[PDB]
Formats: sequence, C-alpha cells, structure tokens
Amino acid sequence: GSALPILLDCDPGHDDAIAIVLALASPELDVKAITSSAGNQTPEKTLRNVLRMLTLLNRTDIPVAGGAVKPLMRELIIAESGLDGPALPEPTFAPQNCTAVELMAKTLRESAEPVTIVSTGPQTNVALLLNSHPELHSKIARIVIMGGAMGLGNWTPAAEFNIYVDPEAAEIVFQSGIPVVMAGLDVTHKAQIHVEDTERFRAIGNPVSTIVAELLDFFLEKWGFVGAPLHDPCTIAWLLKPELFTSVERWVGVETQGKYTQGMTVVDYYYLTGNKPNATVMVDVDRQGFVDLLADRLKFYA
Amino acid sequence: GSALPILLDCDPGHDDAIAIVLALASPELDVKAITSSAGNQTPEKTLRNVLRMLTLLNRTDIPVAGGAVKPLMRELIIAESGLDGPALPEPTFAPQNCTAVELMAKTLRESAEPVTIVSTGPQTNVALLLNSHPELHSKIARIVIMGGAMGLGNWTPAAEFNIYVDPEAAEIVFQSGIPVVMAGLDVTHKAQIHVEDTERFRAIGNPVSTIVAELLDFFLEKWGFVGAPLHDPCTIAWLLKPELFTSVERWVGVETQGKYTQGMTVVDYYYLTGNKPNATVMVDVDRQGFVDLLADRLKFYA
Amino acid sequence: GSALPILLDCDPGHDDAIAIVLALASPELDVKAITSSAGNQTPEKTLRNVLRMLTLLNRTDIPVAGGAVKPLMRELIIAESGLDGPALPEPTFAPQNCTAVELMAKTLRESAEPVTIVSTGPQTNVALLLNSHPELHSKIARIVIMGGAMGLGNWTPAAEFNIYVDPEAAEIVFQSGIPVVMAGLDVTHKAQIHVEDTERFRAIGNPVSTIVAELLDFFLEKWGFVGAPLHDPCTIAWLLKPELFTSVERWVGVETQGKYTQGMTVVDYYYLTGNKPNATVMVDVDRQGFVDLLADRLKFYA
Amino acid sequence: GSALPILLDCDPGHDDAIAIVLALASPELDVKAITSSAGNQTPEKTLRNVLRMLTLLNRTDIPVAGGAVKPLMRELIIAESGLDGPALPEPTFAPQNCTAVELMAKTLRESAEPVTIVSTGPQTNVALLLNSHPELHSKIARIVIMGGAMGLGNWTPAAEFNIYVDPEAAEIVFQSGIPVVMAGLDVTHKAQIHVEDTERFRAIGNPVSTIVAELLDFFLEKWGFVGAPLHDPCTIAWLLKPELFTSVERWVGVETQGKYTQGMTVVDYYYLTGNKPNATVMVDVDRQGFVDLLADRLKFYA
Ligand SMILES: OC[C@H]1O[C@@H](O)[C@H](O)[C@@H]1O
Ligand SMILES: OC[C@H]1O[C@@H](O)[C@H](O)[C@@H]1O
Ligand SMILES: OC[C@H]1O[C@@H](O)[C@H](O)[C@@H]1O
Ligand SMILES: OC[C@H]1O[C@@H](O)[C@H](O)[C@@H]1O
Ligand SMILES: [Ca+2]
Ligand SMILES: [Ca+2]
Ligand SMILES: [Ca+2]
Ligand SMILES: [Ca+2]
Repeated sequence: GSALPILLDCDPGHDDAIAIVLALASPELDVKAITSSAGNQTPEKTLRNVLRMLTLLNRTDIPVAGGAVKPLMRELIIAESGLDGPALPEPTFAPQNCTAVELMAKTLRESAEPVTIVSTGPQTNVALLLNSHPELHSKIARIVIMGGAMGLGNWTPAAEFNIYVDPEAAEIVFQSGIPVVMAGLDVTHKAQIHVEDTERFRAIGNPVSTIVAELLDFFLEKWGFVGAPLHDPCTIAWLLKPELFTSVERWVGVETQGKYTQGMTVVDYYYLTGNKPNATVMVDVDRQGFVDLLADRLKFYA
Repeated sequence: GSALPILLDCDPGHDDAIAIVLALASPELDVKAITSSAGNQTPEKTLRNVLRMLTLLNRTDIPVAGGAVKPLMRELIIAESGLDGPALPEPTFAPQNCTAVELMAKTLRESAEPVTIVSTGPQTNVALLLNSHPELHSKIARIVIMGGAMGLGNWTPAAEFNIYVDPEAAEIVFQSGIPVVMAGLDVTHKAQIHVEDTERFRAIGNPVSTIVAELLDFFLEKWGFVGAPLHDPCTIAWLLKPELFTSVERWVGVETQGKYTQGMTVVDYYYLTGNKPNATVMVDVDRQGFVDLLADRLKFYA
Repeated sequence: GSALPILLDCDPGHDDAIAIVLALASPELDVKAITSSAGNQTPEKTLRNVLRMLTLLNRTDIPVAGGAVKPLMRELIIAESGLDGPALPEPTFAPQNCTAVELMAKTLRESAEPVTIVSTGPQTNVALLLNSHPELHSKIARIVIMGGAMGLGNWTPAAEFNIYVDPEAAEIVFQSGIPVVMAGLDVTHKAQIHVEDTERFRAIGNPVSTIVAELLDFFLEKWGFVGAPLHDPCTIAWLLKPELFTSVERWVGVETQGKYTQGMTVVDYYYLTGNKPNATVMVDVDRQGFVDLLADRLKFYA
Repeated sequence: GSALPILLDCDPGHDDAIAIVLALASPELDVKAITSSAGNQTPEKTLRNVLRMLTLLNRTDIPVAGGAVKPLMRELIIAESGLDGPALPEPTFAPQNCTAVELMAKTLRESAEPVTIVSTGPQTNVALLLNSHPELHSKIARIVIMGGAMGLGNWTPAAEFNIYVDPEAAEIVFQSGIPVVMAGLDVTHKAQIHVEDTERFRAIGNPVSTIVAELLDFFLEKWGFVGAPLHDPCTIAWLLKPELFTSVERWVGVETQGKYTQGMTVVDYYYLTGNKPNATVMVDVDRQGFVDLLADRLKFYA
C-alpha cells in the first residue's frame, strides 16, 4: 500500500543532505515535497542545495520550494556553498513557482491522511504554516525536529543553532498543540560517526555512499567527541526505527526574551512545573545501530 | 482611470464597520478584498461582521476571507456579536474558500501596481503575509494601521489594544522595511464624534447613515472625552484627505519582552536613538474636518 | 451598490476595441476580466491588443489572460497589428500567468452572483469553459455573442466570420443550456457608422474619442452600406439599452458538417422545426440611438 | 531513481479497473493522478469506481478528480454500478476539489519531465486538456489510448465504443501533434482471457487477484471469442513490455461527419493518402505473454 507521507523542510547543510539520502532510500516513507529554510546558509544556497541533492539522487519528481528568507522577528545569521567537499551536479530541474508554505499547504490539503513534517533547520517555515493554516492542523500527524538541547548549547552557552536562529518560530511549533518530537543535542552528540564508520560507508562502493562519505570527510576536517555528530538524520532514523532511541515526553518551552538564554529549549525533565508535556524528547541512541541503519540503507543506491 | 487599490484587514468592531462604510463611499479607492482579524471578537464573529456589512452596503462583489484564529505567539484576548446596536442583515454571500493571507497574496500577485494595506485590528494577518511572501514586498505600497500610542495606552498603562493583542505581529510590520503609517491613540482620541455629530449623520437620512448613527449610539451608551473616539476610520480618512492630519516620520519599536510594557509602541519623537525613522505617526487631526468628511461621504448612500 | 459583473472575451480587432471602450465608460457594468481569442489576428496579437487598449484607458486593474491559440478542431484562419490606424501605447502591464479559461473559471468561482459572458470573437474559449466546468454553469447568467447571421454571411456565402473560424465551439455554446443572446449580421449590418458620426465622435474632443474615430477611419478606408457596420459594440449596447434593439427568441443550430454551409447559424425564425428556442436573436436596432449611446458614453473620457 | 510519470484517465468499467490494478503493481510507473471520464457509466459512477479501486488497493495517496460530465458536442450514451460482480469497499477518501483537466494541468505544470497520458475511456478530458493548455503540450510525452478499430467496430458497424461516445474529442487527440499510441480492437480482441486464465489468477491467492478474477467472471457471464477481450490493460501492458506487441505507425483520422461512419478510426494502413503518420497502432499481441504479465504482476499484492 501507500507509505508514510512526509514533508521535509531543511537547510542543507551536510547533515540535512545525508538526511535526504536516508529518507529517499527508505520505501516506508513517501517524501511529498522538500522545502528549504535559511540557517546553515542563505536561502538561495539552501534551495540550490536541495535541488542538487535531488538531482544527484535522480528524484527530480519530488517537488521543491524555497522558503522564508529570514527569521520571523530577527535578522538571519548563518553557520562557501553550504555543501562543500564533494563535486555535486548542477540542478537539472526547477523549484516550484510557489513558496515553501504554499507547497506544504497544498500537500496537506491534497492529502487523504495526516502528514508528518520533518524540519531540520530553523522552524521558520513550519511556524508560518501553523499560524497561517489553522484549518490544516488536523492534517499534521506530528512535527519531528532536529533542534534544541536539554543540556548545553552548541551556538551560545544555552542554545542550539537551529532554535537560536529563530526562537519565536520554534516556540510557535512547541505551543501549537500538534505532537512534537525533538532530536536535540542530547541525542545528536551521541550519534557520532567515527572515521571507521565513514570508511565503512565508502566501502559500500556506490556513487551515493561515496558522496555521503565525502560530506562526512569535509565536516570533520573542546567537545570531546570521538567522531562527528550527525544531527539531522536522527529525525529520519527515529521515524524508521524508534527502537534505536530512548525518548521521554516532557514539557518544553523555548526562551525568546532572556538576556543570556535566548533560543534555549527549557525541558521540564523532573516535573518541576505544572505544565503538561508537549514534546517527545530523544535522550539516547544506540549509536552502532544508527550507523548500521545508515550503512544498510545506503545499499539502496547500488 | 483606475482608483487606488487597497486591501482592508479588520476586526469589526463598530469603528472597523464605519471604516468599511467610508471606504466604500469613496471612488478614489478600489477595495480589492476585505479580510478579518481576531481581536474585537472571535474570528468567526469578525468574519460574519465583514459579510453583514458588505451585504448591507450591496458590495457582495468584494471578496472576503477569514484570517488567523489567534495571535502569532499568544492566546487570543477579545474586547455579544461585536457589532451590537443596529439590526443588520444576515449575509447573502459566502467568504472565499481560502485564508486571509491567501487572498491578500493573490491580490498582490494579480496586481499591476503596488497595493496599499489598511489594517485596523491586530496585525496578525499582515505579519503572516510579510514573513511568508518576501517576493511580494515590492507589491506593497505601504501599510496604514490603526494601533499604538505615543502616549498612554487604552488597554494596559503603556499599550493600545490592537498592538497588545499581538505585539510580535506589530513588531514584524514595523521591522518590515515597507512604509508604515500609524493612526495611534494620539490622533484617534482627538477624532471624537460628539452627540451633535451623530445627530448630523442621522439627519443625512439614508439607511446607511442611520446604521452608522446607531453604531455610534450604542458604543457611547476618566478619559475626559467630549465624544467617543472614532479610531479605525482615521486610516481611510488619512488616505482620502491627508491634509486633515499632522504626521511626523519617526522610529517606532514595538515592545514584546517587557514586564510592564508589552505591546507599547515606543516612538523616538525627540531623536534620542540612532534609529532611522520607519513610520509616519499621525499626531493631530482637524476634528471638524474629519466629521465633515464622514458626513459628506455618507451622502453616497442616498 | 455593485454593478453587473461581466467577462469579456474578444479578438481586437477595431470593433472589439471600441466595445472595450464602451464597456469601460459604463458604470452599470463591472468588467471582471478581459480574455483574448484568436480570429481577427494571431493569439499573440489579440492579447497584445487587449493590453494596449487597457493601457490607453488607464484600466490596468482589469486582469487579462491569453486564450486558446487555435480553433477546437480546425486550423486558425485570420481576418499588420490587428488594430492599425491610431498610434497606441505599448502595454504598461502584464497578462495574468494563467489561461483565459483559468481566468474565467476563477472569476465564476469567486463570484457571489451569476456573471454575464460577452464574447465577440470566435467562441473557442467560451466553449472550453462550458465543457471543462459543468459545475460553474449555474454561475453564468447568459452568454452575449457577436456572431452569426440569420441571413447571408460575410465570410462565406452562408457563414459569418466568428462562427466560421470555430463552428464546433459556437455549436457548443448554443447547445449549452445557458441563455444565449446573438448580435448577428442581421443587426450589425444595420449598426452603421456614417462619416458624419465619426466626425461627431472626433468633435467630442478627448484622447479616447479621437482614438475611436481613428479606428473607425482606418477600417472604412457590393454590400451597399452607407457607413461601416460596427459589430462588437452591439453586444455591450444591448446590455446597456436593450430598448434600442428588436430581439426574438428562436432555435439556432450551428452547421458543422455541411459541404457548402459550415459555420452557418441556422435560425428557425418561422417555427418550422419542433425545436425549443435556445437563443435571443437581435434583428433590428435604432441606429441613431446606437450612435447617440456611443457619443454620450465617450464623454466619460473627458 | 524516479519512475515513468503517468496520468491515467478512465471510466471504470471492469477492464479500466484491471488496468489500475496492473499499473499500481508496476514500480516502473509512477501514477501521478487518476481522473474519471464518462462512458461506461455516468460521471458520478466512474468517479466512485476510481475511488473504490484505490481504496481496495490501499493507494489513497494518488489524487483523484472527476472529469467532464458529457461528450464535447454530443449527449452521453453509456455502456448498475459499472463494476458489478465483486463486493468492493466504500471509498475511505475524497476526490480532489478540482476538475480532471485541472488536476492533469497541475500535474503537467509541476512535473520536471514529460508525462505520459493513458486514457481508456472516451477522450473528452484529454481533448479539453489539449485545447485549453497549448502551453503544456511540451510536457506531454505521448498519449496512449484504448479505443478505435482498424477493422470492424464493437458499438456500431464501423466504430468502437470509446471513440463513438466522443468522436470530436478523439479527433482532437489524433490532430494534436503529440505522439499517440492506439490499442484498438485489432489488438484487444486478440487479448482474450480464457476461463483457464481466470482460474490461474484466482490460484494466485491474494485478495486483489481474487477481485480481478471476480471482475473477469462477471463480464463473461457472434464474435467467435474463446475468452473475453481485456481491452484497457493493453495500454499499461504496452508501456511495461512493448515487445509483447506488434505496432505500426500510420495516419489515423477520426470520422465525425459521416451518415454511417461516425466514430470510425480510419487507418491508412496501405499508404493510400499523402498523410504523414500521427499514431502508433497496435495490431498484434502475444496473448500468453500478456496473460503471463498480468499473473506475474498480481503477485505484487501477496
Ligand atoms: O546544531 C545542529 C544543526 O546545525 C546545522 O549545522 C545542522 O544542519 C543541524 O541541523
Ligand atoms: O484601541 C482601538 C481599537 O480597539 C477596537 O475596539 C477598535 O476597533 C480599534 O481598532
Ligand atoms: O464578422 C464580424 C466579426 O469580424 C471581426 O472582424 C469583427 O471583430 C467582428 O467580431
Ligand atoms: O470498447 C472497449 C471499451 O469499452 C468499455 O466497456 C471498456 O472499458 C473499453 O475501454
Ligand atoms: Ca540542518
Ligand atoms: Ca478595529
Ligand atoms: Ca471581434
Ligand atoms: Ca474503459
């Protein structure tokens, strides 16, 4: 029958690109559209990068649209192409002549079943969709994000990059009443790709496994990591094999006003507030299992 | 030739309704659509009220769409129909099968010239349009709002109602780079309709002038007002006869974080900041001239 | 209140252009869109001509779309710009990024009341609308055409030009079950503009009355006419002042198969068939009254 | 990579339904939409039948739209549900809120590559698409029809049913300049399913192979057939395995005017006219190979 319908919103970005690769190697998922957010790079670059990845993967049938050019209430800060390392093809196809929100809305309207949204850059497009289309909330099964940290941030002391870029958009997502699943730094810093794992991917032997290895190569070349955290593919991996993860439901609030804490995801892990949980927070992963999943799925491109 | 194209976004609301009446009596203006915001009443009620007013005025040709159901990042607070007083007709037509933002976007796309947006409730729809359609900013001539106060607020000590309902949306408007014109309480509290003026409107003698009088009657039945301030029609009046007003260009910022000041419009009247002006702020009005304008235009419905 | 909503489909064409002028000088009518058919000239030229006329008339607010590039089942035959004579402005605006049928459909969907279609070239676009949008038939009040002849044709012995170009499309219109009103050659050959009438239009003295005179000049420079028949404006004139015309309801069939009669409108004037009437056929006009109407309306452009 | 994109337009109809089954069991094909034509049954029934088949097959992700309610220029004639025999599920999903032509156009616009149209009922929707969207012809790779007969007809002496229902639409398709491939009665009368073949399908053992057998059962219960011709699946079979067929390129004209020959496909097999070929005409099939293909593909539903 039909697969699980998903909308992927992202800002490639090496790990976003690997998330695309993993999703497209997974027949359990039906990627309905890919839209670009601005974060890792400027909106022109993230859009171009989605197109190049879909060109590489011979999935020009998936509609693409460029999203918001900046955060809701803040100027854009960025992380020279945004996908440096491998030689990638020029796009062989054009994005749709609409915005990301328009393409997401069209998908939700057209759909006969609730759609899962996966957003692995700043939450700007997702927030705009939620606020502008209250009539389509019933068509959203859940929103699976890469962003936030119960613990320390990777951009400012308290904040992870994606949330920091657009804290207001993230807060809108968490306040929306739609189930939210969060792959924060607590899980992604455990999802490390060691040099031996990149070697393993390279040894798979096909052009896509090679490109994935090259993407991983370039990024790697105080945190105390053995290998590089591979953040965005944790969202897709969780959809495919949730048994690889430990996840808890807690209340999460995004700080938008603090002097020293803008963009922090405040997670009420110990039930200190009266707040009902609004998110599933990933807190652990079987790292070898995660690597095994990526390696197995890369055989799709043989 | 063609008139000045406008998009009217509002939350009727007695003064919003009078603003509709004034706009539709003015051949210099071409009202392209009317959309409803939530503020004065719930979104179902403000939508119904737009429809009832257009039914009354025999302008069922103007497309109508309901907007956002709540503020961007806040729960809705409201000011039992929202237009109490006169007996109004049930709607004879349906709203468009799209959202307010969709209808605004379609208008801007279709337009051969920049369109003036007039927004007299909370700025929620306008902000969603600005953020979701960066490609359409060049199609927006200016945004004329009723909201804010250089001086004291009418809802909280520092904040006027429309801005207070959605401070984030108002801030997005003021930060947008599109010319903004503000009819705040500084001007609207001067735009008082005295009992003698309502008598004058009633003496015009047609069904619409009568309804306007009834709307004014009901609202009237510490501020030190002689008559009731008629806020929202100041936006339309400024478009028709700017010579009735004194306006200055200053920097305006909307407070979104303060303990005691959320929703305040902070106006740098005395050039104390380094900030370049982003708004035209109305600070005075020829009150009798404003009343004369309304009375003259009401003859349209003879 | 609101005016009579119309969709104008045409192939300018000097008389089509004069029909546009007359319609836009008439506040009783609300021209919702103008679309171009191919007939008098190629589809690129008729589209350009609509745009030039709307530019001249300062009505760039009326949306324009190009229609079908050829007849349904036949190659295009045409009557070097298609509006030769006057110097006309280059367009200052673009057509909509949709087809004529799409623009007509959007209009009908958006409308709160049945819309009158006026089609003064071949019926190609109208037929495509009727067949492709059966759900919108209830939104069409009537279809007013310029085309056909109860008597002799002006293109082949039995056929008038517009019907001859696309007989199948015309037959679809007449078979549609929507009220059809026909300004055929029986009426239009009586609607002659004499040299003295063109002088009168020229003496009105404004740039548009001058252009109309120039259009009439050029066309004029066996039929036994005193002046040139002004065909297409008879449709608009009938909407404005039906009392200027004598019209009868009869059955009309369009010949699509005959050896010698393709494109003939067969009118059962004497009730010789069992067929129920499907059209209002204009058979007479008060010519001076028609000229008076045009001259009076041209004062609009003073 | 991505599969071959197709638009399926059909009027189920037992063989149309089997064509849907075959297409959805074939990963080489990406069915972008299914639209309904009127022919075998009324338009309400063919639409319902598409929905029931997609419900059965768990492919509610494929968008569906109802098409034209009657032939272009003729009243509808039909072949009590239109899919009698098996118990089928009620639809679990709704058709799109647009017409067939609108859905086809949207698909063609959105597509990054030319799309193959397969039409197995009357050509009404396809013709409307071709005439109304000349700008999208370059997005149509080819049109594969079931219809016509080089030899004798199955509805009137000279005409096959699908062409007879709408000869004008078929003629528009053949005149369009887009490559046309025709599975006429010459091939479909050879594509017979014997009782032993239905037994074989039934022995495959899954719910879908069972339903296919039931559909074949009911239809069977002067022509000189051993088994029932299975017409519409020949189009899909030709796309999957053209080596099963013998096909020739010849000129084909559809008769629309004849006294005794309306709806005939006139095939210039012996090059007697000066006309350049406009169609690929299927003239032979490896019947056992065709049955083998259906049986192999039915294993998809195990
Ligand atoms: O902080 C993690 C995020 O930063 C970006 O660099 C990655 O794409 C990821 O989504
Ligand atoms: O505070 C003024 C605003 O409050 C509302 O009651 C009016 O409609 C006006 O827009
Ligand atoms: O035959 C009359 C028609 O021919 C065209 O030349 C005119 O525009 C008119 O519509
Ligand atoms: O004549 C063959 C056609 O008739 C219909 O009954 C079938 O579905 C097929 O498409
Ligand atoms: Ca990312
Ligand atoms: Ca208001
Ligand atoms: Ca004409
Ligand atoms: Ca069929």
